Amino acid sequence: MMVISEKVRKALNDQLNREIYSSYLYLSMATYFDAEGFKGFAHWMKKQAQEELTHAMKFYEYIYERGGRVELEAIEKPPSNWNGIKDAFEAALKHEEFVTQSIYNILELASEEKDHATVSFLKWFVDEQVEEEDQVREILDLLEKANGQMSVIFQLDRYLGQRE
Amino acid sequence: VISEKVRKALNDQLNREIYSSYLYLSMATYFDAEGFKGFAHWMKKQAQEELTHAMKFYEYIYERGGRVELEAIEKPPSNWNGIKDAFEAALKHEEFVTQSIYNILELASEEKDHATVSFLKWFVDEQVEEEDQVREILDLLEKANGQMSVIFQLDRYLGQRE
Ligand SMILES: [Fe+3]
Ligand SMILES: [Fe+3]
Ligand SMILES: [Fe+3]
Ligand SMILES: [Fe+3]
Repeated sequence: MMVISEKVRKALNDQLNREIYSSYLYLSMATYFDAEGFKGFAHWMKKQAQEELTHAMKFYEYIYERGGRVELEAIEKPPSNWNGIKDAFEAALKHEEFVTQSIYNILELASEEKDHATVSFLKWFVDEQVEEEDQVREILDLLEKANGQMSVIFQLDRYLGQRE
Repeated sequence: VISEKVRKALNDQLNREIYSSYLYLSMATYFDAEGFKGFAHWMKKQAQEELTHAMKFYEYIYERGGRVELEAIEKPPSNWNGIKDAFEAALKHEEFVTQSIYNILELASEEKDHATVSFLKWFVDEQVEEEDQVREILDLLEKANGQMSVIFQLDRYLGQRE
């Protein structure tokens, strides 16, 4: 059997695939940062790529817990270049704002269908998306306040390069 | 340090490693659907290992002065006719990759890029054992006929990979 509906199985599978793209996007942003000598922003993005894969593999395991199957879809080629560190991090946030709506959308579907086990599974991703967004809002506020003082940007590079 | 054409060769390979990760993830989605968690486990560890491969390439390209551009990743197959057919597919994939890496070793050696050929030589060593690992599992699955008792033995054996 499948104790989840197929509209829900598919929204979950759709979201697993979105997390994979998100992982690959941030790896793409790391390539831009690495090319521009910002090895610390690059390490932050690599760490974030790995995080998205953790998100992806939570959806994977939930689908198999509830008797569905996962289908991997093609992954779009992501952007490889941005105009400045700010432009990249703004793209990060717009994407995370998009991931946040995607999750809200799946949670209303689950709620509409009264699949409340999926609602409670998704609550963890709702909370985490607030960190995911504020993470980036914090970096953007610091880049902004940097003016363009390269001493300050490099101070931020090095500290984001300590991400555990 | 490091020419263009070897960069495009090293970049193209980086993308192939990304796809290999994704291929093995899709094999795991098949073993999971069919109820073989041991096999699915092994494929998930393989997929991880494949990302460390792509990032050894990543980080070497930047060590030696080049840029990585990431390309679209093709949809991989989702289903196979039995465990053995899946490992047959994996072996044809690894055989292709190993050859891709030997092919690049001869390009870098042609233009006497000795530090690249030395890096590419660390690796073909580790790849050939990735080939021979997949290769022996297949041989085990061949040996097994389709005796499900033995299929299950390997599923628990392989499910213990770390
Ligand atoms: Fe995520
Ligand atoms: Fe995220
Ligand atoms: Fe590999
Ligand atoms: Fe491989």
